[PDB]
Amino acid sequence: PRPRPRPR
Amino acid sequence: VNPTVFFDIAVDGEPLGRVSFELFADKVPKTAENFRALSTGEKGFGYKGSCFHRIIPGFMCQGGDFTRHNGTGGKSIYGEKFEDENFILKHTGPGILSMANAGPNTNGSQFFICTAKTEWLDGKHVVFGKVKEGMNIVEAMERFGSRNGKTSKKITIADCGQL
Repeated sequence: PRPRPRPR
Repeated sequence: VNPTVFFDIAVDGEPLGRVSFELFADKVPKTAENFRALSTGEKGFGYKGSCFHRIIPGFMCQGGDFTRHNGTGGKSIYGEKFEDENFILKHTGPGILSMANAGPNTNGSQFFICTAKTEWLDGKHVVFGKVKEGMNIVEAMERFGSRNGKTSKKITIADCGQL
């Protein structure tokens, strides 16, 4: 699970 | 004239404050209309009573999952999903309102409010509005987020509609 939006 | 919508935010049921938004119907009319209609509940469903399930301080506050309350649900006024309308508008700074998605042409009801410039999201998420009043209330909501986005208190849209 890597929900968007993704951070930077 | 671009529409204005508001959300009244509560924390564990305690009123926190109101956030209003300008919706850029002049540039993204289809996407602005979905958000506007979900805010008014005019189609018989929408944001009222839904929660901000993912809050990452210094990045964004995410909500709009009114069906599953955890990032895996939501739906638009057009169907379960609709296309990325355009990427005219960019993620320029705090207050930008933009669509969350699960890849291209997967917009439903989930949205995020930036609390920083997030330019890496340009051309991947549809920008459709900004905060107009109550950015301080969005800033207060970050008090209940975490690096991984799990909230430490229940953050809800107690009321919403059009101004």
